[PDB]
Amino acid sequence: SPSDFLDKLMGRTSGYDARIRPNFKGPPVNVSCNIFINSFGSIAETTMDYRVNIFLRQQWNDPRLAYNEYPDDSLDLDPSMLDSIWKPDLFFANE
Amino acid sequence: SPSDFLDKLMGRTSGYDARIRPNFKGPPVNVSCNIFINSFGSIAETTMDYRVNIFLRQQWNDPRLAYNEYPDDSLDLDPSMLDSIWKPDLFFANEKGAHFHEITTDNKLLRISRNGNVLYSIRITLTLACPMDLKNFPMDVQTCIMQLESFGYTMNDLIFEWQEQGAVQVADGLTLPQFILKEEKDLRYCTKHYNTGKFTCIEARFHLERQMGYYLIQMYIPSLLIVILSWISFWINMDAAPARVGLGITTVLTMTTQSSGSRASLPKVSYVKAIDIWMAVCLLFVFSALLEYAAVNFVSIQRAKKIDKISRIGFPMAFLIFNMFYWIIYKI
Amino acid sequence: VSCNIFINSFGSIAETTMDYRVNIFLRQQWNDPRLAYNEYPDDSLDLDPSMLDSIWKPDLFFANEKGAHFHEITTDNKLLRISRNGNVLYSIRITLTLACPMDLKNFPMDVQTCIMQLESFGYTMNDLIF
Amino acid sequence: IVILSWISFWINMDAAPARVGLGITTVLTMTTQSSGSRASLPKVSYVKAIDIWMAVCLLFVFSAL
Amino acid sequence: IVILSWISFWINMDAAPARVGLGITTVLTMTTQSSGSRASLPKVSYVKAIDIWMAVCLLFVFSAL
Amino acid sequence: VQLQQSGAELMKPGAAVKISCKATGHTISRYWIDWLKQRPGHGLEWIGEILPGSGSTNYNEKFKGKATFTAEKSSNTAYMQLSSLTSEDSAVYYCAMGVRGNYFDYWGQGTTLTV
Amino acid sequence: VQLQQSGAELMKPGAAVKISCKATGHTISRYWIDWLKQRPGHGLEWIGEILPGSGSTNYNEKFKGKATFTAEKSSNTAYMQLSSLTSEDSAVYYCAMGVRGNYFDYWGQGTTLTV
Amino acid sequence: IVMTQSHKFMSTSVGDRVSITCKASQDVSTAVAWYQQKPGQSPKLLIYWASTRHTGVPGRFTGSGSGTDYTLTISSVQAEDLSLYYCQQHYSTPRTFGGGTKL
Amino acid sequence: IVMTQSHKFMSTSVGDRVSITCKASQDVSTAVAWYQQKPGQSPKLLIYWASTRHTGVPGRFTGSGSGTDYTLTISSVQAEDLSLYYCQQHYSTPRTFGGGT
Ligand SMILES: *[C@@H]1O[C@H](CO)[C@@H](O)[C@H](O)[C@H]1NC(C)=O
Ligand SMILES: *[C@@H]1O[C@H](CO)[C@@H](O)[C@H](O)[C@H]1NC(C)=O
Ligand SMILES: *[C@@H]1O[C@H](CO)[C@@H](O)[C@H](O)[C@H]1NC(C)=O
Repeated sequence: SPSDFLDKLMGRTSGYDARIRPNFKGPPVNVSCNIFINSFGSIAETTMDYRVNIFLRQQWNDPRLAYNEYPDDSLDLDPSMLDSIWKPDLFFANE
Repeated sequence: SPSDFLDKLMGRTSGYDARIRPNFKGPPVNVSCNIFINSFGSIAETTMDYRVNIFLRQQWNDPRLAYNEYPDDSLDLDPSMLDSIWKPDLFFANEKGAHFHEITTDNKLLRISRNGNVLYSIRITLTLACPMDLKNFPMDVQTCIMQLESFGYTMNDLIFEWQEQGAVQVADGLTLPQFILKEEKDLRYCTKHYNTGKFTCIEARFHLERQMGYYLIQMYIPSLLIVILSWISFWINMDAAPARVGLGITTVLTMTTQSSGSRASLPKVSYVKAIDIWMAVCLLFVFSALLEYAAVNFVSIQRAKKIDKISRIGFPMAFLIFNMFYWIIYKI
Repeated sequence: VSCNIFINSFGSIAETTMDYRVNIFLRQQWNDPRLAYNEYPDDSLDLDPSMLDSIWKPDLFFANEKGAHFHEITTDNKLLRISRNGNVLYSIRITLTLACPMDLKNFPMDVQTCIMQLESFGYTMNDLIF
Repeated sequence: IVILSWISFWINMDAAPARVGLGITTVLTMTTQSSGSRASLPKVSYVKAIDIWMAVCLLFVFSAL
Repeated sequence: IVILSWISFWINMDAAPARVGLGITTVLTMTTQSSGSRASLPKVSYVKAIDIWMAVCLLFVFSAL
Repeated sequence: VQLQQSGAELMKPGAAVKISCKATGHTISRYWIDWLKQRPGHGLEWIGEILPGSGSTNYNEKFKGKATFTAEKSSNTAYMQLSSLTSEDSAVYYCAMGVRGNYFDYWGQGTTLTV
Repeated sequence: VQLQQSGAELMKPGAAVKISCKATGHTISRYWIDWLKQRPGHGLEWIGEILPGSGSTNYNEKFKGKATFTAEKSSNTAYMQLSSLTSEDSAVYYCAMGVRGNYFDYWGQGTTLTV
Repeated sequence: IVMTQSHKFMSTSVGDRVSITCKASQDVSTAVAWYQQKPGQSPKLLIYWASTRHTGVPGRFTGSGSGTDYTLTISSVQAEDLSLYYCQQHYSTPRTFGGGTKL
Repeated sequence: IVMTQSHKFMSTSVGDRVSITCKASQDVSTAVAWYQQKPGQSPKLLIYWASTRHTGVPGRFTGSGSGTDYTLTISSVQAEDLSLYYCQQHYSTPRTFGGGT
């Protein structure tokens, strides 16, 4: 079941924790990532800034999420369950 | 029971999931949708945007919501239970800042039909930024747009469409300063392809026929009045050597005061406009007045009357040659 | 819904922005007849000003509101009074920036009927009347 | 400034560099009055009653020289 | 306005109240140009290239009288 | 504020005709316009609905594919076009406008059509 | 809006050649570009994909290390470079552009290559 | 959605009590409308939502009824009252009218 | 993921009912397309998402089928209506076509 798919991924029966980085007690996580700019510009003279609109692609490996139930390779998910999984802590210096 | 009605719809005993698109493991979802504008307008020059208030109707099918309990066809629901059901992930490309409206209630309509079709409506205030071509700014037709776009789903999951009949609605009485909203509206298919993949897009085309009623009296009339004010330089006595010098220099400063009093809300854009070259050619004509007389001052008797004979009659006939030339080209 | 407004700071009419920032209270009354009680004999009875999200509420908004918000200063500024039979007195505080389309043919001698428009959204006219 | 334009029509006729210093500065002053009249004012297409008083006062000081 | 200062050096030598009305107004105009050049500009310590062009154009119209 | 109609017509069976409804007072795309069928002997019978800004309709179950609802924003005029006239269709029609609900309070004047 | 290709070529086994795809109408980095292999006797066979702004690809499992995808933004031209030509590789190629999904609706004209 | 009245005609005299017993299919709402059509002119609203009245209404006509029964009660009959009557449900998408009753 | 047709040639009389069955490997979706290729020129879209049409195809070309069966149905055959026929699946990453007709 697609409901039972996320039951093995996340939730109670899964035992997943989102508070732990992937590859714990071992290697770090390298992040291949790039930006998808939308409205770059509005460079200010006095305020000395510019308002930019971007998308932020990033990729990593979370190797504790193996599955053999559904044979789909690429698989989108719910865009609100991302707080139930691990996330990088990136920010911008002069944001 | 009406409490037991939602118990079979949503909640514990239902087994509904809101995290799954309708028609899963199969067809995508086409979305017939249109906007209900409320306060379109406030087009900014420097900021290059406009603050619009819309309602957003959209319709789709969620076929796992069949019921035979209550025989009502159209049935409104609680406007706060919409987070407990599936929702499209639309946003706007140039939205530049947007938010909901939780004033006294989530202003979020949710109507479910008998079979599973869902009528949906929410209220969104935008500040959409349009890249505006301003080669002829007082006579421009600016197609300022919005772009609906799905983000968390590709084109094998969700499709945006318009309505087959009446795919845009304009609330009446929406009259604007410097603008009229043109009635015919192009509704075409944009499409976004990202590195994640194929994304569905739909967009509207709002042609802004600008009303030039502001810049005529405010800008054109002070540009018109000072040019013909330069003509009385060429009629006074020739012994008015400290008097004629007090006319052209102050009025070219006045046109400089006109030029400095013409770019306040104007943006800082590279290419030239049509509004500024009228200011510059009116600046050049009032610039043209005294070096005529400075060419007289090297000559200065009837020989100086000959070079004024070109200027006393021929030069006040030398202004309408450009005014007719102006309105022909950049009127489209 | 019998209702009226209790204005506090009307004014700040803007010329360019074409709006005005008003501070109001919003009284409204209706009947919720499934709230009958014979336990306590008090007729008028105030309640907790934060339990209003646990009961039904009208879905009113303003048409040209142009930006609005609640006031949670030290308490949800949200009155809730329930009568004996089931009639509900209700009052909340809303700051608006209502935009009026102003006819300015004679601007120093104008009489500008600047308006607000209450409106229900999540219910049709077979469910709610203002 | 409109009644200030009336003293142009009373001075000596040999005041040819003097009368020229009155009307041009005051029509610049009414232009300074007109530019000092539209700060908080919106940008609306149709004409008002406040601006045509400025324009007819601009035309009367324009009428002097 | 810089090439506008050149017509000071061509008029009659008996134009003593006339030549004085050219350079002082135009250096005020370049001051009006300089004051009409720093609106959105920040307040930074070091010198630019945009402002020294304004200053050398201010000095050339200063150089006339 | 009251609506207005044009002159009544007369057609043959199997034909098709449009019924106009001129609006005086406001912009007709703001409010709804409904239609009622008054066949004599029997009574009144609602047809449908049109918001003239949208043209979105809800035709009746007995009147599926019966009427065609268009609008004229250039002169504030609502249009109802029929098709396949039979002897069951000789009736009196009305363009009404009911504001505070599905009932009817504003009207035109009535148009009688005979097949 | 239709794509365009250059003249067809002819090579020897074991060689390598690039196939160009000139774009007329827009900027080709906006949309995808796909490639299809039409060997006669058999049918069509998709190769890969390229967003010309990124160059991000998804080559086929049978075509792992088969094609090389580059782009020319100076004249809106997409490039497909091959390697290690064999007798299984004499085919007809296409630069297509399928907008509303993984299928194909816009095309060029076709280029036949023989090993 | 089937409406059911009682009679097309009821014989009475001027200044009497007369009521109309309309009945709907199921319990739609209290959304009950009453239309009076004089001969030669249009049908005019009398009562909407089974209790309220029009602007410029005849004030001597009352409405009542709830559930599966609804009634246009007329306790005062005058000379201009000789006309037709209709009931209505408007709590659904079809606007199904009643049987009709001329006085 | 292999699209599997039934025949390599389908010729009949003019104006017949012809149905082209093409089975996929697994139940991918109703993402089923149909491609017609005239000789001497390029292929062309017929159906996408198993029910719709390309812009400019007047009538007589419909699609149906779901699950493990999908069908291109042509009830009105004309003179130009015999050429290369192909099924398609586009609910996965490998864009794999069918047998061909
Ligand atoms: C990240 O680390 C993995 C671990 O070996 C490596 O294979 C990969 O090339 C690295 N770089 C990426 C994903 O850009
Ligand atoms: C959406 O898809 C369904 C599925 O067949 C179709 O019937 C409908 O016409 C489509 N378009 C809409 C709802 O605008
Ligand atoms: C609201 O409806 C009730 C129901 O009969 C009525 O008694 C009352 O007068 C109405 N108006 C109000 C409360 O203003």
